[PDB]
Formats: sequence, structure tokens, C-alpha cells
Amino acid sequence: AECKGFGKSCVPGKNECCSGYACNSRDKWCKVLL
Repeated sequence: AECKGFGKSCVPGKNECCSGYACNSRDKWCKVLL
């Protein structure tokens, strides 16, 4: 088991995204935190 990278589809509210990223519920994906 490992985190999710950039451009991957994830669910908002869970803890799948890697460090520095953020599960954007907008498109249900990961993105580099501001």
C-alpha cells in the first residue's frame, strides 16, 4: 500500500494523496498544495 501521485483519481475526505498533495474534491484527484 502506498500514497497516490499527481494526476491520479482519489476520493475527497480520505487519506490517499501523498505528502504535499491535496485531494481536490472538485475533480476528485490530487494536486500540489498551494
